Amino acid sequence: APVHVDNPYAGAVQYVNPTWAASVNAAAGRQSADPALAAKMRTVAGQPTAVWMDRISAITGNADGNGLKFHLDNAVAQQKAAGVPLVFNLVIYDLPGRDCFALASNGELPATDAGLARYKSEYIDPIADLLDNPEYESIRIAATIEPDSLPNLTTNISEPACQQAAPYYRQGVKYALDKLHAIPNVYNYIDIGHSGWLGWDSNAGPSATLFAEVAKSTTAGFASIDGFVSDVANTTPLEEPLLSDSSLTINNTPIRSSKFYEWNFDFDEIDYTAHMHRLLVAAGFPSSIGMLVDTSRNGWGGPNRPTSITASTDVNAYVDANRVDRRVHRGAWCNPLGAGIGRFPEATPSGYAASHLDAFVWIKPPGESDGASTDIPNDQGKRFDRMCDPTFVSPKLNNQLTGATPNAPLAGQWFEEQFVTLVKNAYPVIGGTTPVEDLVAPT
Repeated sequence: APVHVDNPYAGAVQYVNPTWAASVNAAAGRQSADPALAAKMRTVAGQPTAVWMDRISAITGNADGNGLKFHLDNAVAQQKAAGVPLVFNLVIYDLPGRDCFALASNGELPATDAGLARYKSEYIDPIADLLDNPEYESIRIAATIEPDSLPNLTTNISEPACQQAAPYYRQGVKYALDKLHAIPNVYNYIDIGHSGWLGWDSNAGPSATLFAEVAKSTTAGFASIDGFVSDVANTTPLEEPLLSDSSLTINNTPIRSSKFYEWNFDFDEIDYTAHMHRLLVAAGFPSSIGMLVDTSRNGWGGPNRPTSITASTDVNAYVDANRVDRRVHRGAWCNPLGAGIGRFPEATPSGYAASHLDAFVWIKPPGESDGASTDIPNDQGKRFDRMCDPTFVSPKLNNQLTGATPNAPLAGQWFEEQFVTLVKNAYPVIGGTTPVEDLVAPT
């Protein structure tokens, strides 16, 4: 009933998930021997993260969460206490043939008509039925729409699983957008990958065109999509502070031709969001579209972060000494070693006008694994993806090891060592929070 706004984050607070906060606080308690680190973890626990509907069972509740209604009810209470609008971040993530480029069957719904019928009736419909309840008119929902989906159709269509998934990604995203856009307090942010996947002109361009086709297939057209979100569950840095000029040439050799960048001009997500905003508008979207970056794990801080330019005559040595992204390769999506927490969630961050940023958000919740690092038997029926395997030399990474973090649990499970590293390596640094009872000398 309230009017639908251009940017639901402006002047708003964001939902804080008490279940994830409790997981963070438990991790902090396990750092009793390192009280300064525990204090930083306590600060992290106060930050807003998205709630993932990563399977049908998450709607009513499962071993990983208490159900969607629990969060919506919590969000209305948090909005009342804030006295300003509140955005509840929700991830829509269950397409038939999900994650078609993974060499594994990662999605619970197969890429078949039966899978699509279940996506519509047992996944989207119950979510929309809850979101449309008049009980929730007092909150805003920012729905991140299907990470790791549509751009596979323009970059990874050589994989048969992506060919099979293609009609279901198009029809499933259309259905999600149609059902969710009909709810006036829902704001749809289409996932746009990240610069290490789509920054090349040959990938960015066709992706923007495909997003416009999807928009035009919906009943409301371009109005169905409020904005776009990059870097979800990835680690590509917000900015490369030392490599700020991707056109720099050293002795007639472009630094973008380095092994790490593979001729891509987009070294970071600020540049990528500016690039995609341009292309999306040119493809038919209104200039009012806004962008989000998932800053949950893209900080690349800690002692390994370069602090000044190391001089070199060789483009690879120059890039490798000066990049803050310390991954083996920008395609390393599964628990890459050394990642740190990035900027805290924030409405309308300043200083990046061309990126048209509605907010920085934590879509992936820091501490949750991207996937298991070995083929562990499990009561989720989840399957093993070698991109999470520290032993795997991946063709997707120019024949290099994944650099994945070992001893990783299933996706969504708490990853103890990874969270320690994420907090230690945060950029900006994290300040500590100390409860009042711990300010007195213990007696």
